[PDB]
Amino acid sequence: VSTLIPPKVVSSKNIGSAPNAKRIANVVHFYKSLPQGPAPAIKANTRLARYKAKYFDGDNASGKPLWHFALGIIAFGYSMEYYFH
Amino acid sequence: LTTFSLYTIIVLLVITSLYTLTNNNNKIIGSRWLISQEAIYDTIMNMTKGQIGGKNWGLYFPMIFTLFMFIFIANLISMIPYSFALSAHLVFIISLSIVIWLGNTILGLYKHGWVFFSLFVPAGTPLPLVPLLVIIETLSYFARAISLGLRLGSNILAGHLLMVILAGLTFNFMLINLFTLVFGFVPLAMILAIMMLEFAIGIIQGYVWAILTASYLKDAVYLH
Repeated sequence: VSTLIPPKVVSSKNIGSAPNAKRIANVVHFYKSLPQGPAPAIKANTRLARYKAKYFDGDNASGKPLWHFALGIIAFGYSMEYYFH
Repeated sequence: LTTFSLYTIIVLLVITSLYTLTNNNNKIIGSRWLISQEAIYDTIMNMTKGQIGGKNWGLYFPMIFTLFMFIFIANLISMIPYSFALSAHLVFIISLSIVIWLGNTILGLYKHGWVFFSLFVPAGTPLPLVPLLVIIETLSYFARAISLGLRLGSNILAGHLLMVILAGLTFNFMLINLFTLVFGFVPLAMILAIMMLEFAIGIIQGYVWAILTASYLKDAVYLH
C-alpha cells in the first residue's frame, strides 16, 4: 500500500542534535573571528613602555625588573639616610 | 604626611601593577607573570572556599584576598634595605587585627543573635564544668583578638632587628684587625641565610594570617 509521508519531511533535525548548539555558537564566533588576538599588553609609555616590554611581557619573566624595582626604593631611603645623618 | 604615609602609597601602586601590566591585557593563554596571579587566585579560591565554604564563601572572598595580598606585598617591601616600618609599625597591624576580630564578634552577635554566646559554650559537657568552660572559652576568644596581630607583627619586627643587629656586629668584626678580616665573610654568610629565612617566613605568615582570619570567621559564621 501507499507509502507514508515522513521521509520527505525534515524540520527538526536542526534542534535534534547537539552540534546545532555548537553550530550557532561557532557561526558567530567564527565568521567574526580575527586571525590573531589584539595584545599581550603594551601600554606604560613614557620611556617605560620599553621597561614593560623588556621585562613584563610574555617574552620573559626574569629577575631584572625585580632588581630594578628594588633599587628604586633603595635609592629613596639611601639618599634620605644622608638626609637623616 | 608621615614617612609611613608615603610607603602606604607605594604599596597601593605596587598592587596596581599586579593587575595592570602583570596582566598581558588579560591574555587567555596566560603570561609568565600573569600565571603567578592565577595560582594565588586558585590557592585562595580553594582555601577560602575550604575554610569559609558554605552558602557564603565568595561573599568574604575579596576580604580575605585583600588581607592576603596586603601582607604579601608589605613583607617584601619592608624587606628592602632602606624601607620603613609598616609591619614593624605594629600599632597599625595589631589595630587592623583587633578591628577584624571585633568585626567577627559583631558579625556573630548580629547574624547569630544572643545564641552567639552559645559559641562560648563549646559542647554539652557535664554540668559541673559547664560554667568554667564558658569562662575560659570567652577568654580564649579574646585571646584570639590579639594573637592574630601579634603573629604577623612579631615575625616581621624580629626579622629586621635580627639582620640589623648582626650587620652592626660584623661591621665591628671587619673594623678590628686583619686576622679577623680573614674570616670576615664567614659570619656574613650566616646573615645571608637568615635573610633567606626571613623572606620565607613572611610569605608563610602571609598565608597564616589569611587562614586564621578565615578560621575565626569559620567559627563565627557556622556556630561552634
